[PDB]
Amino acid sequence: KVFGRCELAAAMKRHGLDNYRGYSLGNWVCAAKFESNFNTQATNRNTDGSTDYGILQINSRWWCNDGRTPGSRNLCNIPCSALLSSDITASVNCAKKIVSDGNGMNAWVAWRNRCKGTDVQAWIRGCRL
Ligand SMILES: [Cl-]
Ligand code: NA
Repeated sequence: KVFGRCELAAAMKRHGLDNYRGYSLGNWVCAAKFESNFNTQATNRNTDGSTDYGILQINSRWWCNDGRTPGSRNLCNIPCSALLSSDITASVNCAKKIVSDGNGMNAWVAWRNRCKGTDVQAWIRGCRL
């Protein structure tokens, strides 16, 4: 599924991401835009052989099992394919674990480089929430 901007904002709000660990909704929408272009089916392979999955590009090295990343962890206890669903629940629940592990949203490279320190409220402007 390719989400619209306000559609995704509303979905993330319903799932409890607004101000989660102090990160306003606009941060999450900005991260999803630059990680996946709002596409739940996005995948990208990394140099170390791991793969990133879904709307928030969650990495198989640590967070999910895809059966082809040797010696990796599965800290969200899910198959990586669950992260590609049109239902974003699994992605949101795993993201809550990631953002709580000490490094906040710096775990997402696109957030650090393209969202952090910008007017992220612009990403939810005009939306009926
Ligand atoms: Cl933080
Ligand atoms: Na893994």
